[PDB]
Amino acid sequence: DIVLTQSPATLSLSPGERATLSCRASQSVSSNYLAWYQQKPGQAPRLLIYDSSSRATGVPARFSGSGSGTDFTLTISSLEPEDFAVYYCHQYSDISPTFGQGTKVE
Amino acid sequence: DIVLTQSPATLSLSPGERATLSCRASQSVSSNYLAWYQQKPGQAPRLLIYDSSSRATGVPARFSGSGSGTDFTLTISSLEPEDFAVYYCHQYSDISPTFGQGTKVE
Amino acid sequence: VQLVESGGGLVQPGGSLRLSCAASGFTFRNSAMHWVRQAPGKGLEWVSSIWYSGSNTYYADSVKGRFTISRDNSKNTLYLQMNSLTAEDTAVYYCARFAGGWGAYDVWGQGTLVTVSSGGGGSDIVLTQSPATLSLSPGERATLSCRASQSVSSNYLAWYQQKPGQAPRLLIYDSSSRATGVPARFSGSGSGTDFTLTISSLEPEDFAVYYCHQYSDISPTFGQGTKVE
Amino acid sequence: VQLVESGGGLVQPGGSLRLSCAASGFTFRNSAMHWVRQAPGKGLEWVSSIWYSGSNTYYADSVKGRFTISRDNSKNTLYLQMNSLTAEDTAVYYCARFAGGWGAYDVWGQGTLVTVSSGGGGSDIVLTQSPATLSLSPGERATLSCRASQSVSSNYLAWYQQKPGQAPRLLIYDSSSRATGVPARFSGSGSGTDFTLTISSLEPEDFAVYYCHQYSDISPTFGQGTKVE
Amino acid sequence: VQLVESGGGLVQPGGSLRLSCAASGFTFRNSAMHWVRQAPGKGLEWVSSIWYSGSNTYYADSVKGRFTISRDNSKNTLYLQMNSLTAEDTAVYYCARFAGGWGAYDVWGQGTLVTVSSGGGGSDIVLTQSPATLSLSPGERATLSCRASQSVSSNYLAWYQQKPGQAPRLLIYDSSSRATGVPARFSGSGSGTDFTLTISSLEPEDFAVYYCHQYSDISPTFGQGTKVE
Amino acid sequence: VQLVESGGGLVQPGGSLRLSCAASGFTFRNSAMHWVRQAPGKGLEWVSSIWYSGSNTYYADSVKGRFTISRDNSKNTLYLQMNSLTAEDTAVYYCARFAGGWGAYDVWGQGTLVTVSSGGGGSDIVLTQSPATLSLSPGERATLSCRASQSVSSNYLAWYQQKPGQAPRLLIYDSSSRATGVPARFSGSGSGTDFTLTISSLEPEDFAVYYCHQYSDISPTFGQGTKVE
Amino acid sequence: VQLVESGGGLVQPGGSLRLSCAASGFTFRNSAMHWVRQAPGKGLEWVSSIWYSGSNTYYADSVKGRFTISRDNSKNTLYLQMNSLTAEDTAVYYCARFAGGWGAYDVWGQGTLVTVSSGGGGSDIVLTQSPATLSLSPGERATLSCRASQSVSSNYLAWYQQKPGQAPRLLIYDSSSRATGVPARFSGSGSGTDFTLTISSLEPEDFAVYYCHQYSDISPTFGQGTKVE
Amino acid sequence: VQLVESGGGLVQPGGSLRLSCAASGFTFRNSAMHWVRQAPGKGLEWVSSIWYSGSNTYYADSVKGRFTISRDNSKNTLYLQMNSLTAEDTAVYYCARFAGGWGAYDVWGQGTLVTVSS
Amino acid sequence: VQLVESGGGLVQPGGSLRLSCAASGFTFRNSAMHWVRQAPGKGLEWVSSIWYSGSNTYYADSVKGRFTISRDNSKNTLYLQMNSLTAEDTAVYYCARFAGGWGAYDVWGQGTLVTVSS
Repeated sequence: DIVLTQSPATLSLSPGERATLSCRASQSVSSNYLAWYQQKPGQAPRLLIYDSSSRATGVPARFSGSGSGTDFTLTISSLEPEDFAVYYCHQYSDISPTFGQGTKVE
Repeated sequence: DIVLTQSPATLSLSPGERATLSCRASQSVSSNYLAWYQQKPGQAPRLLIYDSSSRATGVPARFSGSGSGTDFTLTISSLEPEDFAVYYCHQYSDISPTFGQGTKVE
Repeated sequence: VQLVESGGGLVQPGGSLRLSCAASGFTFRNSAMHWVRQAPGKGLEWVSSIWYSGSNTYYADSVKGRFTISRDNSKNTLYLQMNSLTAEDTAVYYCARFAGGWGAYDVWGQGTLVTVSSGGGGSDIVLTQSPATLSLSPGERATLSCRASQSVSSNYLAWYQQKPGQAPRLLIYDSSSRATGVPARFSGSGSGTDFTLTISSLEPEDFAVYYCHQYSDISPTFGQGTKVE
Repeated sequence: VQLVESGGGLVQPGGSLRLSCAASGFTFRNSAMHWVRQAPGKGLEWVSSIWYSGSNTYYADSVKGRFTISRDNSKNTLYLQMNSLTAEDTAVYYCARFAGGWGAYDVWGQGTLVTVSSGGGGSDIVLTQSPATLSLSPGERATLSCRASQSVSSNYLAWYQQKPGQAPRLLIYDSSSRATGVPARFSGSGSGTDFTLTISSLEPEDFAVYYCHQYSDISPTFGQGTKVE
Repeated sequence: VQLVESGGGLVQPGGSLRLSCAASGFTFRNSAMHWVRQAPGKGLEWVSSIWYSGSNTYYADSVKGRFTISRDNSKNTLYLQMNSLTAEDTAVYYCARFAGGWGAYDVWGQGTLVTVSSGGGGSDIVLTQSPATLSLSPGERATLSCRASQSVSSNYLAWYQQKPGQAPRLLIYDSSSRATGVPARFSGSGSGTDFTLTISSLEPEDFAVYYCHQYSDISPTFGQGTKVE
Repeated sequence: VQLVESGGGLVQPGGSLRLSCAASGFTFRNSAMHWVRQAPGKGLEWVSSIWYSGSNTYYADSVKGRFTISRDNSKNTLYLQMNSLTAEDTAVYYCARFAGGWGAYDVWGQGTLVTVSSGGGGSDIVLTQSPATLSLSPGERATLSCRASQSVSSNYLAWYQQKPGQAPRLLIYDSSSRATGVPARFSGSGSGTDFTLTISSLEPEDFAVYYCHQYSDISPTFGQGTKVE
Repeated sequence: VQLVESGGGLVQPGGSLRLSCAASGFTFRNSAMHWVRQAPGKGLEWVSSIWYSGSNTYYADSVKGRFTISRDNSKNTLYLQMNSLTAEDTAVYYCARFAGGWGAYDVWGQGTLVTVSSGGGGSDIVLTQSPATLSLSPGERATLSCRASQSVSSNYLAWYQQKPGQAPRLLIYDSSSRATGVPARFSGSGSGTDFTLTISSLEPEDFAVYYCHQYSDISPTFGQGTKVE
Repeated sequence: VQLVESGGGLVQPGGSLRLSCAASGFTFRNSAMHWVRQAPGKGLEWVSSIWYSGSNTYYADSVKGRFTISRDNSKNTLYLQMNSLTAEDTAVYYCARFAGGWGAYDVWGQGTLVTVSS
Repeated sequence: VQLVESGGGLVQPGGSLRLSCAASGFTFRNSAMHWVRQAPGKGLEWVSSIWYSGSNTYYADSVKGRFTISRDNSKNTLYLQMNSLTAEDTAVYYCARFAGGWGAYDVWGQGTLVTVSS
């Protein structure tokens, strides 16, 4: 059962700075089937990245995903005020989907 | 040296009938380590039954093995057209593996 | 009067092999020598020919450009160099002396089996469709069967429609999922090794060949098709 | 959502050809792309597969070692390099997007015909044997027919006997000449387009497959055989 | 005596292609060589001719200014350079030796398929109007039907009236909205796949051709028209 | 609110032509503009589309790679560049403003005729075969008729047999001479404008499509064929 | 529970026969009893039914007025009296107990063959016309064939024209004699077993059905007609 | 392309509740549909999944034997029947379309709060 | 889980031949591997067997002193060196994985024909 560990748990940053988020899996993620979601308070999760590096339709270019195997990264090049939220990673390589515990960017 | 004797040498049957095949060993087969194989013309043998009574994964339930000691039986409850082939019994209880001479179901 | 053949065996696709045929009892250096092959359960098929110096060597379209026939008359030996081998080259290959009006193929080698394969002792999942043909009228029901030699994991089985001169069109996938834009009169069912495609009420646009297709492993296979007339 | 195929045509055996398939309407870089072919009057046959660059390309035994599948994701283009072509490669080749559990082959190219041939507008001499099977008893007469699509010049037609696991044996050549060591109960007749092999009184050693063979031109052909049971 | 063809295949509109025809078994340098083509399901059609040095080369009207016939007598080869290809050029192309009073086209190549296509479908929304013709008197009612192969989203379906020698004129849009200035006797209705245009009381100026038109996607399609005469 | 069209006319195959459309009475730079064409006697067909600054432009499959749509908003002008013109492009072309859910094609240009032709005719000898289809049993006689619009000088008329997927095969030339290898059951006759092919006793291999062919001038013509089934 | 049938046999047209069915093992006097027949190589057809006293006996329309169903409950026997028999009554007749919602036809008699024939057959000369249909235009040639199973002595063969709703009209007799008032564009030919009717150039009044007719013996026969449309 | 959720609310321990998800804008009958939940202040957690006829329905270990996922393709509706509810089942429940390699959870319901308390 | 066989063909009496079997899909290093042959029209007959390093390789009496079984675990390959060949050695030769109590010969090579004739 693949455990996803996100770090850091909290990131305190200013607008204009870059946020580098890490998701590390206990096992290799087959086909790089790893996704990133953004969730704001009181709202449903929002797809940002899928297949490790593919940006979903409508997602601004400042979001970018990379990595493979067990080490994945979500990068937000220039934080906007609307980017401060919680970010979850998600592996869908097997029949037991698992999520990271989230990284709060504040 | 354990001699395996299959009988009858030939079985002429119609689809839907049951085929009862016999393998008789000259000595007791330790641990009932006896296997049955199906071979169609021009193809490699295919495992049907092992450990006298264990039906291999993917083998239809109409095949069943029974017996112990020196008297073993392979039963095909309802013959399908794809079941007409040669069937071999095989003992692997010692260091000198031996096969029956086969029973052709036609 | 003898031809002693040697060589052959089991080889991977794209590999190379050389067959030899040693003659005795006749004036080999002057004889027209051919290679003939026979696929398993098939008829005889001519492969190549070589003759005197001053004549052309000939090849069948099946092997021309990949095979090379040659001879060493000082050793009374015929050769066949087989390069870039493919599964369709699997056959028993015979050397034979050609006597034309004086005996046709009057002397044959005993033949050697060449099998070109990369697979193991297991077989691919074989799909058998039935019936081969259905003659129906507009408005009637069409029931088509696809049976697999082994269980199709996850029921990854698809159905396609193909009209003459056109590419296949996806009808059903995942055994029961009707593709977007496919009329509801098409429906698939079944699991494991027994699958069915049903056309509830045939329309005149439904008369075509229908194929089933399993994609549950790395070796995709198709049924041989049912023609609905 | 479209695949625009191009390439193909008529080429010599041993030649080379490249097929292309240009995609639009989907994220080509993420999709698994396959090639599928269809021989004239035959069913669908999988050829090759390619996926992301962390996976392995796959080939059928028919083409492995001669064909190369590739992709240029910057141009949304799929390629099939076809080298060392043989007449067995003659087929309509389709590019197709593979969606697995989300649509199987849900998008197909229109297909391009690849014909691998060195011949002209004329056909080889076709031999048709009849009947396909004869069930008889020892002592009875067997009458076998060989009909040619064109007249066989000089009556250069031969008959062979083949028993299971053995090389063919010459029985008759020049339509009526009995080979050395052949019993008188074997006899051939006919001319032009109608030939017959007669076994006057069958013995148990005569039960085998019998082939006719015309050698009146540079393209030798065989009948498909008559089995005597 | 044979003609060995090569070339052809699948190309996009406006593309270019060159066919070849290698001859053997006759004095090619003195022969009149033609190209003949045959579209799928259609008949034979002459294309081009070339003969001795000192004669004229000829082309069919449709290919003049696009195709070029040529020959290389040193290599016994005939050529056809095909430029500005469109869908009407899709055909099997044959080279043939012209013998005139001694055999007409007595030798043919096996033919190579040329397909000019930018895509493979086909999956547009097909509009089918009914009936094709309506013979009515002034004062009667005309009920015209337009059936779509798939659901017309948002009921984006328009009706146009066209008189001979004039541009079409918008009557109805959004299935039921009368354009400004259109008399109240015209009225559109329907939804999904079934749409009707009704002219309640025909005036003499109402006799014309009427087209339906779906604009619910990026591939606009028209019906083939209903003539109210 | 009007669209003023200009351009068109008569050109030869392979030629080029540019159409124009000047708009007035509306904010042209915000409107989507289409081209629609109508071949002589046929219905309306969409050609191309263009829209705002981020121009996502669309083409019908037949014109892709040959036509280019563009616009000059400073001049309120729509263009259609037409290259690689063939006879299938002969049509009246309309520019039209696309209003979508607020009017579909609510404004049309008056249309300009574009004719692609390399010559008036077309003054060839027309061969008419009868009947188009013959359903006959083996052993029966097939009598095929070929009538010419003008007298065929020297009786330079030939007959060909074509089987599915094969090149045509010469049967008769000079109206009544059998080609070498053609059985005696085929026979041609006639002169002037009336020619017949007769197959006295139909064999199973005789069922095919038969074409007549006149080679009495520099414009060779064929019949459209008779299918013997 | 059993039904024992008896009767049947071979009878001449217009004759009479009675069938009987003796029941045992159930309360016959209460059961509804039916007769069902099956023509050679055809399907099942209900004939008649009988039930309790106070109910109607029922018949099929083909037999109403000719057949009489009855029963004698004192002998547990069902009867069918068949009068005015014709070759269409030839069938195997079954008695059956009708159980409705409790078993439909749950008990059947074994069936008895009733054959009604006058001694055929036969020696009649069979005329086969070909093709069944000819689609032609005015001015074209119509060639019609009539083949006889045996030689027609004295060439006593005639041709008739029949238009819808009208009596046949004599065109040709004695194989080649054109009747008085028949236009010269009609001509007959042939002898023995092979005859032909030729309409040299069709007129709009020549489109009709044409029959051949042999009168060379005491059993005159007609062909089944060729429709020229 | 949307998923309309309904249901939820405040229930007692041991109670039952049914959630609904009505889809539009895509071929729902062919889609793999999942339920995902998120306890207050905690992270996302997969609950259950359902796909085409002939595939296996799946459940998280924490709901196996208590929850039942189902679909009515004629109504384009996804359901979650929640029985034997406990305070640990308190969460916002989302339906989501699973696109796998073509977009993972690319469409989400807006979520409905289920609170289990006495 | 498969065994890819190669080699074989037509040789003269007294000749030599080496057969190969390449394994994949299991830990070949731990499996016991056997060769089995089948003369034309006859039954299956065990030829040789090999196991872990330190265990005994075994041969049928008819091939003892002529055949040599070996393995290269680094290449996941099984070999059979066939020397002093005679007409009786004519047979289809199969490599097979021996699973004992867990499946006997549960994986077979496709077989290669060896014909010894002059």
